[PDB]
Amino acid sequence: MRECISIHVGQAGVQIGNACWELYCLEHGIQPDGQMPSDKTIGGGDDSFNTFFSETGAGKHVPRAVFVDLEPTVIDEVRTGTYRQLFHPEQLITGKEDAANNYARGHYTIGKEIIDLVLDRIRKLADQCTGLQGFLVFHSFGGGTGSGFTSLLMERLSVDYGKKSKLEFSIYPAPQVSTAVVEPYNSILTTHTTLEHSDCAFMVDNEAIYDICRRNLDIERPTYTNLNRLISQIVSSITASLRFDGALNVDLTEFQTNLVPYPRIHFPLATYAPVISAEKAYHEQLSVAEITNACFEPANQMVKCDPRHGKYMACCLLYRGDVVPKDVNAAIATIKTKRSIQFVDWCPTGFKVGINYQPPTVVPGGDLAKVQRAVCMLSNTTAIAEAWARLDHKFDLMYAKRAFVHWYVGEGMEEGEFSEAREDMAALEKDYEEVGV
Amino acid sequence: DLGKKLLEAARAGQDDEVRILMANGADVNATDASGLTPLHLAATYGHLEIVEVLLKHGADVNAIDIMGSTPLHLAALIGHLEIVEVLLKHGADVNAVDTWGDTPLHLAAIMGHLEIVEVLLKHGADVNAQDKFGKTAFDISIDNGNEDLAEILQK
Amino acid sequence: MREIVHIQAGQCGNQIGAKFWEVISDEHGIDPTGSYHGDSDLQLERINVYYNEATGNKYVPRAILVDLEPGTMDSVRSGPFGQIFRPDNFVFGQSGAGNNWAKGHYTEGAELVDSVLDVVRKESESCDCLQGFQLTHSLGGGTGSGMGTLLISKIREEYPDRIMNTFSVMPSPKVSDTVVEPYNATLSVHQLVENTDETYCIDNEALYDICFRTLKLTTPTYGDLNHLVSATMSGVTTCLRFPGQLNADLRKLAVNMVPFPRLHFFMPGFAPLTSRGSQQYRALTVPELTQQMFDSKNMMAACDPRHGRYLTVAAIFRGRMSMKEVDEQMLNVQNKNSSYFVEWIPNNVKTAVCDIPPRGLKMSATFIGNSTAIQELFKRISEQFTAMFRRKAFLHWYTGEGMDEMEFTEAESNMNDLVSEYQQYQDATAD
Ligand SMILES: Nc1nc2c(ncn2[C@@H]2O[C@H](COP(=O)(O)OP(=O)(O)OP(=O)(O)O)[C@@H](O)[C@H]2O)c(=O)[nH]1
Ligand SMILES: Nc1nc2c(ncn2[C@@H]2O[C@H](COP(=O)(O)OP(=O)(O)O)[C@@H](O)[C@H]2O)c(=O)[nH]1
Ligand SMILES: [Ca+2]
Ligand SMILES: [Mg+2]
Repeated sequence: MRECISIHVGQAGVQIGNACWELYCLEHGIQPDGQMPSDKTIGGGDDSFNTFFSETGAGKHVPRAVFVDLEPTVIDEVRTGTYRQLFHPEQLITGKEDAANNYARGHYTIGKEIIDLVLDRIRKLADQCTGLQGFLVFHSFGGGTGSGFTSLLMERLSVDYGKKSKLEFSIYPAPQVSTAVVEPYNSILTTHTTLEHSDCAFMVDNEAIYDICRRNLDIERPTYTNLNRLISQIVSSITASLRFDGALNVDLTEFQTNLVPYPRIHFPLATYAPVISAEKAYHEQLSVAEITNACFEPANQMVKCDPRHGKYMACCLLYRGDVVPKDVNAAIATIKTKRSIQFVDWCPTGFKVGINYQPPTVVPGGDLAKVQRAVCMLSNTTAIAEAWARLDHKFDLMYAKRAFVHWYVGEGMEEGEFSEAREDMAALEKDYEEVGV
Repeated sequence: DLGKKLLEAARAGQDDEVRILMANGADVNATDASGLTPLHLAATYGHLEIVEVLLKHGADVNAIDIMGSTPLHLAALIGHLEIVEVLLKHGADVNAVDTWGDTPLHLAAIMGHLEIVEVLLKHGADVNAQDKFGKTAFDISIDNGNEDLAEILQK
Repeated sequence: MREIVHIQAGQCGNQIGAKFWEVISDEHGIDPTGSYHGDSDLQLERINVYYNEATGNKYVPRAILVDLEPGTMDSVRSGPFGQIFRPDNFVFGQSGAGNNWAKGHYTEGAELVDSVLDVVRKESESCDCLQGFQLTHSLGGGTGSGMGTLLISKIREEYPDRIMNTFSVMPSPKVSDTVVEPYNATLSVHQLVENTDETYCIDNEALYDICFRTLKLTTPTYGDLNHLVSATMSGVTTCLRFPGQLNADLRKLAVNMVPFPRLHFFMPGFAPLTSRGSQQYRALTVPELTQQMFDSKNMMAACDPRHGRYLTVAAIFRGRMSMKEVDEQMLNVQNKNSSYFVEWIPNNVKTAVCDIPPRGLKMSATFIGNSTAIQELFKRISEQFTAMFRRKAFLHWYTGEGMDEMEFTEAESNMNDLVSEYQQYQDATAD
């Protein structure tokens, strides 16, 4: 048992972290006040769920989570929500003035007024761990705090926890729910400064989740509530191997071994199936071969890109529910022959399979229907470079005219950092081009 | 010298001082450093009575300063409708051109004196007159988007 | 980002400023005495932005009233919400500025500005998280223009990290045919480009033409014009006075609206247009509000937006309407009018929907645009300024108060550079 500390930065990271911990408690059978009746040992244990929850003397299970934001509006909802008694109150840290969608405010000026307080609170959770293995960092790309403060936090965590792993859950900006025009700037800036401090980053394209909510869930105008309930359902499938017994991705190091062949191209693509509306409670239960074929449809991916236009470097299939292992092998053998799926020449064209025999849990009030079996595919494909290309183009259109740049240099930031960050993004695109022969 | 005193009395609107100075031989057509006559300053500062008194005592209604401004230029610019009509009644060149190519119609149109624009049009204001930059009174209304002025220039 | 300190200078500033408090208090359910009479909880969640909580549930506007003319002082108390203002926040001199920018900025107003800063510091320290300052004034006068810009420079040098926002009214011969107003406006624009983060241009030329030609009012009065101003000031501040996520504070609005520091002059627009006699004006549809919002007849600045390009645009919809339908129409007008938006600022149109419509209306649309077409407004003042300045007309009114005549050439040169800068990005392409 190796503990994992989750860090939620900004409104996107806090609200998504709020939905994830609500789902974690339902999966593990943890009451909103922290009591777990099926927990045999009281006051401390060594089970798999202890990696995400610590235990107090009175049987209370407290998440190993930190919530940080430069303004208190969003975190105050966690302090008064259904799970208000679940988190350590000192793990809910808020400032008074936010970063105003400015990377420089979150990283240089406003962000430095609270960075040391966050590290001391993280150190308090880290001292309660017998074997800390790393951190899960939730944040957005376009927000000032989600981009500026996160890159500042990742730099400091590499100093105090150099050997520990660092995994991101990043929110890729989408124009349908974008709140700022300078989000392409903040996305390229925080990617350049965090690229060397993050071992594995799972991008969540808000546009991809937005379309899935409209198509598969029949939601006319999706909101953050609908997006976060589907995002948390995918984050739960990714982190299920850390919270339950299993054989695939049992620790944060194995994520890099199975998904990150080279440290710069550490952006896996996630795919979830099936996404069935709760209005169709009597739907036809899909087979293992059906949900496995759905993992290669571009309409089910968390990032808008075409994997048929790229080559695979790794591929992990995480199953949950009534899934017989022989049906997985048959479904994979058909896919290796039927679909034109191309691996790179230097990787063993195989599939890592991990099965959790408990069906996925649905949140009461959610938009998802109960399913007997689901699958989350984690794959490192070069086709995800299309996502970087769309961001870099929007960056290049504004930076050529130097639009909005004065907001960044006015908050203590050299203008040359824009070109340094942009050049690093150009090098990242070539890394994908040099692999996809 | 009574020329400098007549200039100041015309600018300040001292009617009695103007009449006394002229009776003592003050030069009605005296000029300052820029060539402004007492009629220029009276027409600029809206002293209608002094304008009429000067015109009855040999004031040149078409005098120009260094920049070629007549009293009608300044009266149309500042917007003194009563003085504009009095000047035109005493032979003011309605189409006088200054060093910037501006006619009194130009200045009246730029400053939005629509009543003075009408009065100048009734006295032969050339709507085809171009300034130093080729603009006419009509061009100024179209460029500034002043529909009220553009209607007046069409009659 | 919470409290906002409101300041109103001059006759026009107090005129539109008092009408501003009369309109938003009605929206928040605050009577002239200061008690909350609203029947919706949404009216008090963001009430601390413009009001201070006093005694027995009494809300007092965080407003400062300044004018060199003591006459307009008693004119505010004679109004509806006259007594709701704090008596300590009345800073009034002895004699009016006489439409002289030099008197308000260098002599008369320079004496009273120290008394105003004390009232600002008193209100500023009484704030938990101060956003910035908003100012209402005219540019054609002497107090609101001369002393207003002086008060801005003195405030920005003590609170530099705060946002400076102004509601500046532009002179027009159709409203006030005083020929020194181009002087006062040009000298003020030179100050606003350097010391303000956001400036809403409220053109009296546009207000008159809307009342005369659109509203069919033969003789428009200042009350008819200020009716359009208060309706606009209520719309542009909706996202600040109600819970929301799009441009919820002065800084996040500026970061989304101001791509270049000098180009921070906004072209506001409102729909539908009312004439103080709405009678039974039916609620327009979302496509009608979207089309009428980008109409040249609905802009509060005498500019044709079809003559320039939108750098950034913020749209505020108020009332009960379909969120999905608003997204369709906004994405529709951006394709029909595709050539009127710069292509090197992606997603430069942000939309916010507020559930509470203004008084007397069920469907309203407020338009905040950073358009290069605003150069037509500055060109109009520059031509009137040049016509006067070339003849040196009435120049001694200003040089007799300490002004150097080179300040006129600097204000003229700085404003011409502003026009050429708008034309620079109106013709720039993404190659
Ligand atoms: N999926 C999802 N995305 C969100 C959510 N909240 C914000 N976002 C996205 O995050 C981006 C803006 O970042 P924010 O998190 O809101 O800003 P911030 O991190 O709080 O930083 P500040 O600028 O200081 O407010 C936008 O593009 C939103 O689409 C959320 O609850 N769910
Ligand atoms: N829209 C509007 N404009 C005004 C009002 N009062 C004055 N103005 C304009 O402001 C200019 C005069 O400035 P004013 O505020 O009266 O002088 P100040 O006291 O020195 O600031 C004129 O061009 C008027 O058109 C008003 O109540 N509403
Ligand atoms: Ca235990
Ligand atoms: Mg935030």
